[PDB]
Amino acid sequence: NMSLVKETVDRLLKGYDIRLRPDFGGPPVAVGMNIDIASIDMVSEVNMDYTLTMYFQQAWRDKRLSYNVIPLNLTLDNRVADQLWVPDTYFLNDKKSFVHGVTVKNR
Amino acid sequence: NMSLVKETVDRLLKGYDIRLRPDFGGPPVAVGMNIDIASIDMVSEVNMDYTLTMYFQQAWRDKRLSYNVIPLNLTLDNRVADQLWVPDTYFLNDKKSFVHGVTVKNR
Amino acid sequence: VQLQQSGAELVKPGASVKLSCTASGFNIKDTYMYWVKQRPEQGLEWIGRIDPANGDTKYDPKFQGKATITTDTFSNTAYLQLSSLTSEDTAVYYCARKGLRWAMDYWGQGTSVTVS
Amino acid sequence: DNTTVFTRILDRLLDGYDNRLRPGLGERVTEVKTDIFVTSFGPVSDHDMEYTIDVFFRQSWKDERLKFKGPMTVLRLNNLMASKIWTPDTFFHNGKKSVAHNMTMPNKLLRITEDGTLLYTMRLTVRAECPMHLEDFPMDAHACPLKFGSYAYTRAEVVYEWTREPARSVVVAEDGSRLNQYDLLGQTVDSGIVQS
Amino acid sequence: GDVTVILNNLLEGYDNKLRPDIGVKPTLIHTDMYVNSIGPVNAINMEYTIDIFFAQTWYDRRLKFNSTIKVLRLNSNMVGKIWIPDTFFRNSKKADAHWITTPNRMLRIWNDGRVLYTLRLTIDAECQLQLHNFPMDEHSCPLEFSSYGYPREEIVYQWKRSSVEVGDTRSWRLYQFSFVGLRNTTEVVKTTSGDYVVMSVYFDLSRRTIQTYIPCTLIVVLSWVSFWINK
Amino acid sequence: NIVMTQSPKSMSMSVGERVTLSCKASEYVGTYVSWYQQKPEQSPKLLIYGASNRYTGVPDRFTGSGSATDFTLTIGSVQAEDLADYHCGQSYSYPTFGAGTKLELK
Ligand SMILES: *[C@@H]1O[C@H](CO)[C@@H](O[C@@H]2O[C@H](CO)[C@@H](O[C@@H]3O[C@H](CO[C@H]4O[C@H](CO[C@H]5O[C@H](CO)[C@@H](O)[C@H](O)[C@@H]5O)[C@@H](O)[C@H](O[C@H]5O[C@H](CO)[C@@H](O)[C@H](O)[C@@H]5O)[C@@H]4O)[C@@H](O)[C@H](O[C@H]4O[C@H](CO)[C@@H](O)[C@H](O)[C@@H]4O[C@H]4O[C@H](CO)[C@@H](O)[C@H](O)[C@@H]4O)[C@@H]3O)[C@H](O)[C@H]2NC(C)=O)[C@H](O)[C@H]1NC(C)=O
Ligand SMILES: *[C@@H]1O[C@H](CO)[C@@H](O[C@@H]2O[C@H](CO)[C@@H](O[C@@H]3O[C@H](CO[C@H]4O[C@H](CO)[C@@H](O)[C@H](O)[C@@H]4O)[C@@H](O)[C@H](O[C@H]4O[C@H](CO)[C@@H](O)[C@H](O)[C@@H]4O)[C@@H]3O)[C@H](O)[C@H]2NC(C)=O)[C@H](O)[C@H]1NC(C)=O
Ligand SMILES: CCOC(=O)c1ncn2c1CN(C)C(=O)c1cc(F)ccc1-2
Ligand SMILES: *[C@@H]1O[C@H](CO)[C@@H](O)[C@H](O)[C@H]1NC(C)=O
Ligand SMILES: *[C@@H]1O[C@H](CO)[C@@H](O)[C@H](O)[C@H]1NC(C)=O
Repeated sequence: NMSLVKETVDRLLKGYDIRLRPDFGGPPVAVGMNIDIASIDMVSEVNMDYTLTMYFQQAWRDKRLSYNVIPLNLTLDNRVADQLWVPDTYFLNDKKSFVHGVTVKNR
Repeated sequence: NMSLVKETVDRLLKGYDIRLRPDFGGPPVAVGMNIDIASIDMVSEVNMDYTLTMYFQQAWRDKRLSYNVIPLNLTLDNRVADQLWVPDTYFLNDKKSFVHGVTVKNR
Repeated sequence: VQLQQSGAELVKPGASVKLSCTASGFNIKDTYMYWVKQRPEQGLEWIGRIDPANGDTKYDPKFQGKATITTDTFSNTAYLQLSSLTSEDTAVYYCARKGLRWAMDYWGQGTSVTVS
Repeated sequence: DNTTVFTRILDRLLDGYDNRLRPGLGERVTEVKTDIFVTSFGPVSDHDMEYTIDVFFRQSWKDERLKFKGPMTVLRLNNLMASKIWTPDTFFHNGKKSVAHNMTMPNKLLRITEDGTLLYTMRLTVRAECPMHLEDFPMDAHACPLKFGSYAYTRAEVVYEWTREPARSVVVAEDGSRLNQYDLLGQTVDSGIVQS
Repeated sequence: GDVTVILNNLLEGYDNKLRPDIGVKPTLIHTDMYVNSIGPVNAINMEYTIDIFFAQTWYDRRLKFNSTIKVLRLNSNMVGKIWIPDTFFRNSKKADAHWITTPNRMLRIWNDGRVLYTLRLTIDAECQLQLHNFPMDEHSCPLEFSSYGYPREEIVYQWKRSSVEVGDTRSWRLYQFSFVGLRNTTEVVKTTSGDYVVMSVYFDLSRRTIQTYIPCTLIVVLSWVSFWINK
Repeated sequence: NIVMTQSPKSMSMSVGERVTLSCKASEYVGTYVSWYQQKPEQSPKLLIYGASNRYTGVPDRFTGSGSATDFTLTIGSVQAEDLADYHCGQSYSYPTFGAGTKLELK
């Protein structure tokens, strides 16, 4: 149905504090990363750098985003990722890198 | 006086609905353009492009921004451009374009 | 879903006949409407296409000018008008809808027109 | 008060509208109708194996939560409201660096009809890449593709279809094409399914 | 403790869009800049790079707090609220300010108005290059700034006592030229909108191929040694 | 205009045997070729849209496979009620239809 999902999302994302990562007091959270490479453009010995483009995916378990009403797999619009928690991972060796923005941000 | 102009602007920008162009139901609005080319930097034959820097001006008539208390030429700050209506105007052939940001966005 | 057409039509040469398929169960303004005519035991043949929203109609050049397709959006019905009928024009006429990769998923009952 | 009516109609239209949920989340699937109008087939570069294109990308889907009843029957809305309602994402599988233009304002028009049918066009300049086979150089003939699909939506949720007859969808301007070496020959379309 | 009260009192009933003294005599902005370094100058592109520390001051009757605190410094987090004058460089081709860690901006509000606002910049300007005067060639590279949205009736610039400085002239990275002089002028320019007061600071430069033509003529003249050899 | 060629014109097979049909397209039609099933004195139904995709409510014994020009409808375990006319139809451009294949049991 369409009415249940609205109120379910509204009560999930209300009172959800973004500053606290899940399981704040207790054990660590398991973040599992998965990479799918699309192309490695160029390799330049002048600058000693190579450019790759990859589909980066990472899935973790968060109890606060749990619902028991609908059996479906909710697929939210990419605007909602600004409100949820996201594990910050940086690439220790990069010079320039950007998330593509063809029509919207690609996440 | 200061407070006269203050309250005049405050009542101009109260209830102003930016989503609708002036006279949304009636005849079209007359937008008159005026270009002032400053300088043409470079002209190439390899890329077939030429860069120009110009002063782009345009004036229309909006019946909602009307006031009869102060006879002055009200010149607001460049922030009010986000709250007023402005006609969209794109260049049919431009590979890269931007708006200079020396100390504030020049408009 | 269900497409309903008119009954049989028997008309003498030199007269215009008007065939109609009345849609039901879906709004017509979503998809196009086709018209396929089938002679006795031959391959299907395309007559014309109508778009209810805009109004554009394109016809098979061999039939262009002979048949005009008009639609009544409010009554949710597509109309087919035949003019300049000849003896060899006797064939069955079908109403069609577009859907799922341009495949004509639903077809009407089929109207029989005999000219003599 | 000519605007007091329209402001009421256009605030009631957005009341209780959650932009995070695509239309018909548990009901029938949505169907996005697509079209393309190439302004200028940009300069193909032999070194980088890339080519530039400049399209007026268009989308048209049926959203039932936006219908209403009014005098206009067609709303030519501004470029700002386009971000407050749902808009399907569409990336280019082989795009190295695409840019959407905002010359003086974002170049996106939104047309909400009375039935609920939308139109949401953009303007893009795309540096897509294409593999080349130079075994027949200089007498070779290429086929540089452009593959735009959905993202985050499986086949059971969002399905693309060409707006008009597939042969006539991808339209190219008469004088817009510019190429030094090559010479544009024709366009070809084909829909498939890719699993990831 | 009390400084928060003073700031909240200043910001109540304060309107950002309107410059101070909108109905009466125009505001008088004093200007003073400090040149840090002058980037590489090339004759082909006809342009050069500069790196300055722009600083400008103006009275403002609405920021007139009364307390024992004489002066309050402020971080750059405050610049967005209070009024700030638009000032662009007419000669600029591509200008960008610096935000290496945070936005580089400063704000100082004295006891009776008199805001102070300074910020780092980096400018690329077109320098009219002439070469016939060589060996006596003296190029002049201009840098002229002026308001954008305000006519002469609404804003006026003016320099301070010295208002221009230089430092570390040895490490300015420019090779082909050499810094010599420095001057300052004020003008009035008429445009489509009206009359704009256009400040102008432009400083002179002097010059100090020929090392490459010699190896060609040398080989030419040297190939002739063949002729006087016996057949 | 695009012309569709279909072969064989008419063939008969026994019960429970593999059956192969073919529809040749002169011009280019990239995977927009549909297959219709017309029983005698009824309305033609739909079997395959696109290529190798089965319309809903259709038995699994019908399979398709296609390319730029070649196309093939291969019936599996042909039942008793699978005697009808099969029409190959393309919609890459203004739609046209093939000559039609007539299938009879033996
Ligand atoms: C067409 O689209 C493009 C992109 O879609 C548009 O570009 C975008 O334009 C908007 C509009 O100005 C910019 O938003 C504003 O940017 C300014 C300045 O941006 C500088 O920093 C950028 C990064 O922003 C910060 O945050 C990151 C987070 O890590 C930090 O790392 C940084 O240090 C920054 O603090 C940086 O990306 C910019 O570089 C680019 O832009 C310049 C200028 O165009 C170019 O010259 C460069 O070459 C380069 O391309 C730039 O260095 C920010 O200052 C704005 O934030 C403040 O202002 C807002 C409005 O005033 C306010 O709401 C914010 O909260 C914030 O205010 C805060 O700070 C004030 C003091 O300054 C306080 O007073 C206040 O209380 C508050 O605390 C704002 O972010 C986008 O950045 C810009 N994006 C890109 C990628 O360029 C383009 O403009 C569009 N065209 C048109 C015509 O619209
Ligand atoms: C570096 O990486 C960081 C990582 O996040 C990026 O940070 C994000 O930056 C974007 C844009 O700068 C932020 O987006 C902004 O979010 C604001 C917060 O939303 C509030 O308001 C909405 C209104 O409905 C509420 O629903 C919501 O709950 C929040 O309370 C918005 O207000 C901003 O809106 C502005 O822009 C939109 C764009 O269309 C306009 O429609 C609006 O009218 C308004 O002008 C804006 O959307 C985002 O929040 C930041 N992330 C986080 C986690 O804070 C940096 O942008 C990135 N740096 C660069 C240079 O890319
Ligand atoms: C002449 C006006 O000068 C400024 O406006 C200025 N603004 C900032 N600063 C200065 C002084 N100045 C030349 C510096 O180098 C400097 C050095 C510092 F460590 C801290 C601040 C500054
Ligand atoms: C949701 O995703 C999980 C992950 O594999 C899957 O097991 C489940 O079947 C999905 N839900 C539905 C309704 O298909
Ligand atoms: C205000 O602008 C109008 C626009 O033409 C101009 O005629 C008028 O002189 C201006 N006001 C003053 C006081 O100059």
